[PDB]
Amino acid sequence: DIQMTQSPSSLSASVGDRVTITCRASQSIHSFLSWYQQKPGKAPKLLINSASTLQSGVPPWFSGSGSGTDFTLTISSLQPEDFATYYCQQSYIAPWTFGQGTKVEIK
Amino acid sequence: VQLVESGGGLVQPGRSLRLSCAASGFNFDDYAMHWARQVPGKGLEWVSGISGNSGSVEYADSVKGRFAMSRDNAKNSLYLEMNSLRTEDTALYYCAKETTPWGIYRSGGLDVWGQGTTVTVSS
Amino acid sequence: GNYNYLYRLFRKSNLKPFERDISTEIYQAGSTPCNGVEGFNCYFPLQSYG
Repeated sequence: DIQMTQSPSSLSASVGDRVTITCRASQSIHSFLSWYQQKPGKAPKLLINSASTLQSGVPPWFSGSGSGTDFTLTISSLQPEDFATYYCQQSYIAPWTFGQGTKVEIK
Repeated sequence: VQLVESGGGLVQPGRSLRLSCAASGFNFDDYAMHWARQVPGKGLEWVSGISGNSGSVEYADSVKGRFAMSRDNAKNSLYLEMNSLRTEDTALYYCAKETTPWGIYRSGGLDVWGQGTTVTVSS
Repeated sequence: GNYNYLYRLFRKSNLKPFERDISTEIYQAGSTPCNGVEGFNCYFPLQSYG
C-alpha cells in the first residue's frame, strides 16, 4: 504493498495554535488506523487508535475522525510536549508501510 | 491439540514480564510458532513468528528489537520475553501453531486459538 | 450502548435498487479462503453504530 503519503512534510506553529495532519491511503482502509507519536532518541507511543478511540493515559485534546480514504487528525491546542515528529500507519492487510514523516518546529 | 497459556498479569510499564504456553496433544514437527494479540473490542493483530530449523524470526512493525523468542522442543513450551513495556501493549494474548509444517507450500496455516491470558498495564 | 444497529460493510458486488441482503456470510477474502471462520483476513459483515 500500500503506497501511502502524508501532508504536509513539515509544520511550524506556536503554543496554542490549531494545526492538522492529513494522510490518505491508496486502498480502502475504512477505520483500522493508528497515529503514532515518537520523539528523537526515544520509543514510540500510540495516541489515537482506530481513528476515533482515545487511549488510556492520552490527553483528550487529541481528537481525530475520518472514514474511507481521506483521514485527518486535529489538535485543539498545542503543548510543549507536543513538538515532535508524527507517523500514521495502516493496519488492514499484508505487511504495511510507514509514513515519510511530518515535523513541527518552533516558529 | 490443546494450547494452555500462562504468565499474564498486572505490572507497571517498562518492566519485564515473560509469558508461556505449553504445546499438548501436538506431534513433534517443524511447525511455525506464531503469536497474535487482541485489543478488547478491536480487531486481530499478529505479533511475531519463528519457523522450523531454528532462525527465521520476524516480528511486527512496532515490536522490532524489543521482543525475544526462543524455542525448546524438548519441554514443548514456548516463551516470549517482553522488554520496553508500554501502556499500549494491554491486550489479550493468543499463541498459535498453524499446524501446517509441509515441505511444499508451507504458507497458508490455519492458526488455532487457545484459552488465552490477557495482560493489563496501568501507569 | 444498546447496539441494535447492525448494518453491512462488505459485499461482492454493488447492491441493485430495492434489494435486501440478509445473509451473514463472511466477506470477500480474495487471497486466502476463510472457510467459515473469523480469523485473519476474516470479518463478519455486521457491525453496529454504537
